[PDB]
Amino acid sequence: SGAIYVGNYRVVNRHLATHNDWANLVWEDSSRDLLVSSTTAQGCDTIARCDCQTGVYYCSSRRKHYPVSFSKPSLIFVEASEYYPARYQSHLMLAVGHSEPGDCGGILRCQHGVVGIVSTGGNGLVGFADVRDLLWLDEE
Ligand SMILES: Cn1nc(C(=O)NCCc2ccc(S(C)(=O)=O)cc2)c2ccccc21
Ligand SMILES: [Zn+2]
Repeated sequence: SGAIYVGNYRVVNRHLATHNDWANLVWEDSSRDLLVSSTTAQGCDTIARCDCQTGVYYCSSRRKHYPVSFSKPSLIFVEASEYYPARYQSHLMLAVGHSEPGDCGGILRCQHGVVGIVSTGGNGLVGFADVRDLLWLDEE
């Protein structure tokens, strides 16, 4: 679990969004595993605006933050896991690292701020849903 709190927005994994998130929906895209809802209180996170390929991510299944190199956001075939079937996911970045389903929502960050959130994993890779192209998170 986990979310990004930027301005009056809450960014979560679409597959983990709550009824309150859907009832206060700003934007969602199933192909990216992202959902954005509106909040009453403002948040403290800053979104990175950059093309970094190195950063640090939080892994809840290890209680640890790990430094990683990751690929640029791409359309990737995600293999079937125990709870979800094989499917294509867009704006996804991959790194070599540990992840389990419950790690989704952990932040990946670079020197410029939040890059994305853990969204996929398996075969020793962790995938992050990018948020750096969502420029509107910075206003209104
Ligand atoms: C980190 N990590 N995550 C997963 C995982 O299954 N994520 C769900 C991926 C997912 C995205 C979008 C939808 S949608 C919006 O199309 O319904 C459903 C599912 C995973 C598995 C195995 C090891 C690691 C893992
Ligand atoms: Zn950066």
